[PDB]
Amino acid sequence: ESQPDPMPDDLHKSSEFTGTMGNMKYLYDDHYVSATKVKSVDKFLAHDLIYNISDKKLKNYDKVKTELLNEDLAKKYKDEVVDVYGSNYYVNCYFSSKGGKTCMYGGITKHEGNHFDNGNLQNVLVRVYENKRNTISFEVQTDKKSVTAQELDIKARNFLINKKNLYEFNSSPYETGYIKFIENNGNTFWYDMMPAPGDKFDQSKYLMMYNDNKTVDSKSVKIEVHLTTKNG
Amino acid sequence: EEHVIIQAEFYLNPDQSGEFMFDFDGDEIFHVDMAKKETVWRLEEFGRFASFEAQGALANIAVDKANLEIMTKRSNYTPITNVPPEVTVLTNSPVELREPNVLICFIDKFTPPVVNVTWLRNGKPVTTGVSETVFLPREDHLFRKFHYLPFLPSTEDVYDCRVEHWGLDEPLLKHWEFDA
Amino acid sequence: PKYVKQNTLKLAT
Amino acid sequence: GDTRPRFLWQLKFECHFFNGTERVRLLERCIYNQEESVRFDSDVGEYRAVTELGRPDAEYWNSQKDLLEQRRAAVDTYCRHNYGVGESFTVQRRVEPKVTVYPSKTQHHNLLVCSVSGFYPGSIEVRWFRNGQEEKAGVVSTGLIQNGDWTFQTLVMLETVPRSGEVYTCQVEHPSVTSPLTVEWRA
Repeated sequence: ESQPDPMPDDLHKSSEFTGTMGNMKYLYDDHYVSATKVKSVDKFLAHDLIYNISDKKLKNYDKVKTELLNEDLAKKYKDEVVDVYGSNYYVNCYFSSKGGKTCMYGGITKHEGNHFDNGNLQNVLVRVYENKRNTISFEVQTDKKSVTAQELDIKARNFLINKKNLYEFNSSPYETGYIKFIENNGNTFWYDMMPAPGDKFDQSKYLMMYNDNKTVDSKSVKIEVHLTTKNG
Repeated sequence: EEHVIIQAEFYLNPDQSGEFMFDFDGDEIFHVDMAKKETVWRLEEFGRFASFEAQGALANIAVDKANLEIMTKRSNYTPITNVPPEVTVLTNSPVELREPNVLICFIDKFTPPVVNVTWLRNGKPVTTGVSETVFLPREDHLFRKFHYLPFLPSTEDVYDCRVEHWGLDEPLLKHWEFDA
Repeated sequence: PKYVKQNTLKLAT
Repeated sequence: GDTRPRFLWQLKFECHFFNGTERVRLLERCIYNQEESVRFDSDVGEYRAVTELGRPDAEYWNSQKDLLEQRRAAVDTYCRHNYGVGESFTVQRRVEPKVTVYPSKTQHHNLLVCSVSGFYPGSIEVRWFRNGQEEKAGVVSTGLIQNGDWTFQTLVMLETVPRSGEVYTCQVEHPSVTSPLTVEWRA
């Protein structure tokens, strides 16, 4: 069975978050680790993999550790050639290894025959709903047939940050929000797009949900982002 | 002396496993889930009186690994000598027919800290109600550990605590049955 | 009351 | 199977407390496989190598005063601090022992068994008496058993040549109780 859609009580309210919303925005605003054709070169704890990926951008790291839900999931990709995509963090990012080091979760996919012969990207529909009414719709692109939900999530949010100010320095226009994925097999699941209550935002804990390394079929998957303003 | 609070931690290759925990006079106050990154208290109550920034333990664990590589290297890659566990099986309280009790499997004096433990009821493994602790430090630097099995005392039943450890030539089975 | 840890020192390299 | 050699590294910070939080000693120790290589005894004031393997570190860290300063003050910032953090549920925790007396399923002579279980703290005292007077000889204990769940237990037997009317008392004294717990066995 698929995961049950949320009820208002099941969602985080940006109004109950006193910390800085910029610390959320930071993780999705033109922010991500990407690599093609690579293989883990080491591990820290049993459940993770370290890859040699450099920060072409600002040269902020050349070692990337990604944590997975368990050791088996790590054993699976430990020796495969893969592609990496995901949202990284530094605060509370630790590991020995054996340049800068950055951390992340999941974002791992086998590379072999999981691409399009022409530098061709796949389009995935993302429809936005503000207060239950579909306001705008668009598409994100992936170069993968089988892509991590995460990758598309990053892309969905990145866009909404620019076009709808999804997140701003302190607080957000919307009270609650969750991204829902609908697979071609009637299976669905969603992520709370809002930080948990309190005065601090734990980026490591938040991003940990990408633990399952959940993948979906890019040519058939459907994405729905459901937002709500505090009152209406 | 009167009391001792120990902050015992370790990293182990090639299992790539680690532990970080505090200890009061031989008893675990808490330990950090290396994966979930969160403090887990030996007793529920403790979590209601004190806290610990679990996230910070992993930093120590990174430094621990590095150091391990350094020591391993300068010792001319001298591996750990396995030391087999002394295994004992006791009840939480004096056993009495149908009077609920708990089986405690005391795995002690061993190393490295990697072990496979299994409970057996009349030749078959038991899962329901079982709980275990992490590795506990010892003055001799070997380890201790406890596994638990809640049960209803009978006369027919025969239990076993199956312990596997590199230092053992073969799985050790500790027999326990009602003899009162 | 918050428990405080001791920081691990790096070995001589 | 798995035969790869193992390489371990342990680190233990030991806060020892004498007379409450009065005098305090911090013992920092590094252990390679089953061997302590380096350490810092607050009573000594600096790192000392326990084996040649640890010589490099003792010399290296001792060259860093900031570090040494932090360590020396750990008896306060670390040890005392943590002691007080959980003094209520650790130092002060108390659980009364469950005491019961019965003849063993062994043994002429009759082997009495005094079972004291589920008590905390671990410090405890159990002595046998015969008609109001201690039983130095004959006693045999199982020793203090640390159940691992912040609970202890112990068996303390007494060998006797029972005579009608004799009263063999098992006395237990423990922090959880002001006056001793007693359990008689009428012969």
